[PDB]
Amino acid sequence: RIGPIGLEPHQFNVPAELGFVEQYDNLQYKRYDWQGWYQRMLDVHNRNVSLRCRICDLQRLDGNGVQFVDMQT
Amino acid sequence: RKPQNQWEGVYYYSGITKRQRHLILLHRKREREAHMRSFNISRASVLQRLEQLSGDRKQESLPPHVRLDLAVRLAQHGLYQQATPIVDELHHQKALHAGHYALLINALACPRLGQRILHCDAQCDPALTYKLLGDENGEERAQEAYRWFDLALTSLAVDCGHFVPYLPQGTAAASHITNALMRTLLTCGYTHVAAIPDSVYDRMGSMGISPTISTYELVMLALSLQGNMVEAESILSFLRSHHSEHITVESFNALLLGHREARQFDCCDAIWQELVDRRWPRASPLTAELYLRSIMDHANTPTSEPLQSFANINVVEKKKVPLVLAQMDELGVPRTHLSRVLMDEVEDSLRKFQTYRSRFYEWGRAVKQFDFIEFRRRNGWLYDLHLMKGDIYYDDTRGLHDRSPTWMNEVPETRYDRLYGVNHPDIAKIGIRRHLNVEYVNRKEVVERDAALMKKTLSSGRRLRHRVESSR
Amino acid sequence: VMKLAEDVCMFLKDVGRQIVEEKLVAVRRLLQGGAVDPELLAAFNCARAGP
Amino acid sequence: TEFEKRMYDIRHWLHRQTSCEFHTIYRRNVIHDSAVFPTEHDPATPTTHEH
Amino acid sequence: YHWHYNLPQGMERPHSVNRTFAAPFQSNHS
Amino acid sequence: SYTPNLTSLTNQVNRSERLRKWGSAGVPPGVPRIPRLEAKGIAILHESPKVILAGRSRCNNFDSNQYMLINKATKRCLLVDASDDWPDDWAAFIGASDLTLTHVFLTHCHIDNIINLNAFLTICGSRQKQDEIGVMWCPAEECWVQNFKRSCERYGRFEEMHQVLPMMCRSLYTPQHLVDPVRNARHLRRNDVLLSAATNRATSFIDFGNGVLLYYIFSPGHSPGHMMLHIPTERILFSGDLLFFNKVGRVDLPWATGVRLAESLRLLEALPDNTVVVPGHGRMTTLGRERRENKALQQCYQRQEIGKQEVSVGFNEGYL
RNA sequence: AAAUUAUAUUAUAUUAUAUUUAUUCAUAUAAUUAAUAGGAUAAUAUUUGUAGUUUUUGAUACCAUGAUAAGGAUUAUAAAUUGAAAGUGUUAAUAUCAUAAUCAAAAUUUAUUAUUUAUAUUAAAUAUGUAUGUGUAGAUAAAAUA
Ligand SMILES: [Zn+2]
Ligand SMILES: [Zn+2]
Repeated sequence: RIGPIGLEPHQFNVPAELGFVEQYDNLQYKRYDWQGWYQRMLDVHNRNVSLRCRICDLQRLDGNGVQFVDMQT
Repeated sequence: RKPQNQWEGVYYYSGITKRQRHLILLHRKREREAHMRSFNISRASVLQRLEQLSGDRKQESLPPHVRLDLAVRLAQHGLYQQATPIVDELHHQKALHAGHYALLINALACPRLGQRILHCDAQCDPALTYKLLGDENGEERAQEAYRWFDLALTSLAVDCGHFVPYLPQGTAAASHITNALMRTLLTCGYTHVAAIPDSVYDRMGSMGISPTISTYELVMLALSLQGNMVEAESILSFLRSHHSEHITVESFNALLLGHREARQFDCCDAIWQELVDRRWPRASPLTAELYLRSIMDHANTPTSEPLQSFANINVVEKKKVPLVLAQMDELGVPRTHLSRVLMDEVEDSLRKFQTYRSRFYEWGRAVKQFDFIEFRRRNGWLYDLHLMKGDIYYDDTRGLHDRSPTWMNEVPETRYDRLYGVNHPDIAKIGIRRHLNVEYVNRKEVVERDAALMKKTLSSGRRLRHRVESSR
Repeated sequence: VMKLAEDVCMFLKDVGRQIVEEKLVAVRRLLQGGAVDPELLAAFNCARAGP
Repeated sequence: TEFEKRMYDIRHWLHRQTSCEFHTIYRRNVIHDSAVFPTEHDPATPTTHEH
Repeated sequence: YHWHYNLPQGMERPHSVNRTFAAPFQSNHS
Repeated sequence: SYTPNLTSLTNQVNRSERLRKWGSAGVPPGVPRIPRLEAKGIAILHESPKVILAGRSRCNNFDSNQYMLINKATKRCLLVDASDDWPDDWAAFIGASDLTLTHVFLTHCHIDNIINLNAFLTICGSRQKQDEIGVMWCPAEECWVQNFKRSCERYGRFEEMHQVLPMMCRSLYTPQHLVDPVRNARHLRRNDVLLSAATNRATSFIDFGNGVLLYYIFSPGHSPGHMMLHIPTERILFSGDLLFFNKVGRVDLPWATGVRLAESLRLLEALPDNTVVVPGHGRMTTLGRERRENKALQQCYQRQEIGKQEVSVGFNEGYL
């Protein structure tokens, strides 16, 4: 699992999902002088990044011993 | 329009000029001459120090540590014959102790000649250093290492004079001297490398000396250079079962070197992936050296099952190289700590299989593709490989037509258009109109037009039939 | 697309079995024995107050 | 990454007039730094709708 | 002239052009 | 076109011509088959007490025409210049007219005349299965028979390439095959006649039946062997490629001489003006209108009158 | 004089009689030409108003098309099914501009007392006598003077 890991008590580790789309053309826009702007259009149209996290994963203890997300949090 | 090929790759530049390859060869030759010059200067300095201490100090007896350092520096430079009377005099004066014997036997493995053989002779292949250091007097340095081992055991029996019948075999000094003997015998020829797990290990067991982790790592490296992988994997399985907190990276390097020598590259990939998974012991640059050299040895391997029908198959394993390098950036292994020959092969495989996002937006322009075609047309005699020349498991009696109503859902548009005159006696069965059976886009209008044309010509034919048969 | 999805699923089955077998042969070595990473041990003893 | 490399190169031997796109949902560690983003009190003069 | 849609749409023959011709990098710009 | 030897491949003028003619493609687009759309039906052109002429115009993308003579008495039909992209309307017409196809007349063996000949013979023999159809042709067109494949190369007719022409099979004029003693669909074609270049008004005819005689006339210039049909009782001259509406045939093809075309136009002056001339391409005319309003014949007779010994006339752009 | 082919449903229409508008029409107009050029993570070319000038927009004909209407025969010997419905042939009239030397109708855009059909505005009038269409339309769920 990639990502940085915080060992200080002011750094909490959140295991989260990241969803994204890869799309490359191989039929007509595989290569010619149009291929650059078509690939840029496919990339900017697929610019969405979905960052997901369960709230049950946020209900752990912090570096200071207190729970990260409690009921009122 | 004529269709373009979708299974033909985009034309991109992956290669070097003749001038760049010539300059790489020239610079590598210059580095080899520089390493040879450095070793010859150091060896001349050591021989001049020996001649100074032998000429000027003819009758003045030297202190024993100066002679010990001189014998160590003589044996490290591959000058073992100039150091053995010094060791005989130092043992006869009883000036040598437990650590000095292990220092002398470790110096007998010549780790200064090994650097020259590494950088010049072996072309930085670390297995080839063990293969080529056996040529510079393997059997004689092995006999001297055995003699110094006997001298060391006699001096250890002297220096230990309860545990009285179990000395000096139970001490740390006997295990250290045995490890030094194995490390020196690895440097020698194939006979002593094969005798390291055969004779030396059985002698160490019969003497009652408790081994250490370096003992098992040197036995694993000797079995690696022999090519016997089941015994080396058995020794690492023994170490994983019993003494697992003491395993260092040299056992992984032994298995990587051995599976590279036995040409089982899938085991090299398995060992590297395991080392990336556990992350402890830390991967040295020797790990990356051995793994990338196993990759380059597998990628340059020709195959014989397709018999080279289209191209070389194993070159796609060089596509593993931009992955593993990124793993090195996660492992903290610096890629600048790789040898120049392996760095040349790694940059070769990187310019063959790596691109960035900014180049990927411009690499398919027609200017570059047509420049590729023009460069293949003009000078392709310089760069071409050919121009050189229900559930089925519980189904047994399948239930058919189970009253599933296809009239609740809507599939009404199932119209089909058949050609006119299938059973007509005047219309022939064989004809070019059979080509009308394979046409999908304009099917309805083509079938109606063909039916109208056939009806018109049959009506005109029967009309002419009636007119001619009634006119006579 | 149905005939392609039979061509790719058979491809990713033989490739994916080879890769998971390469990971399973490493996991069964990690379960036989290994040394604890000191950076991994330092990650557990990082918080001030525990539970 | 050996499987992601092998999955991306399916695009080079696909069928006629048949393309593909890829989706990837992977787990990634996210650090919430309590010093860059601190948990503080509300200010004395609060914000309004005019901000 | 074309390929029919009820035919199996397999790849006819692979093309190894970048591994037969290794081209050095040459741009018009310095 | 022609065979790509070493000199044609190292020529830059060849690539310049292939860029000028066809643009960035460089390859000529062929002459394709007419589809089942935009195809017309068979028309009955002429009805007479003796014969019936039934034809179809623009049956190829060469813009050729397909004609059939029907004997009203004997119920025998005769195709001339058998080149139709759809010889399924003709077989259905013959079967619904209760006719028998016995011969196919060929003026000359260019690709605009013999492209669908095996299709004609195969489909009409298959309908006759529920005596085979003969071929009438001139042996000089042998030199144009052997280049039927090459002409199928350049005009994109790939499905008609690998087809043995029925004029190449063993007729009664040829030696016979010595087959092993332990078949005759292709080994021998007894119904085949070879026309002679010595054509006269006495005996150079085909007995079509009911006293109808079809005089074949040897008239080169567009081909080494080019045979017109002349029916004097019906005033009908199937000219083929010799004479069209306001134009004549090409000479800029191989084995085509302009002075042979001029002699072929000069051997046509003894027919009456009310003879309807029926060309292989385009619209039909009369011989009197071609004597009055055709500039090629005017140039031919003007060069003959001013004293040219070798009068050479002919088109360079027109119908093949 | 039978069998029913029959669709049938409901609404509208005009210079009452004059006015504004969507399109149409009049008369004023703007717009014009041609050709390529690769730049971060690449073992070294500094480079791009440079190689183009007399550049391409130029053959609407008298071919034998095709639409219209009309008449024919075959199958129901079952009460089951959600569902007893589908294929195959002949005559009249009408009609036929593609192998050739060009060019901007409505290629085509914009505006003015002015030409329409529609757009909504739009009213008096019991002294007498008085004012009937063809069509245009939407989805389609009654039937016997020949
Ligand atoms: Zn011809
Ligand atoms: Zn012709």
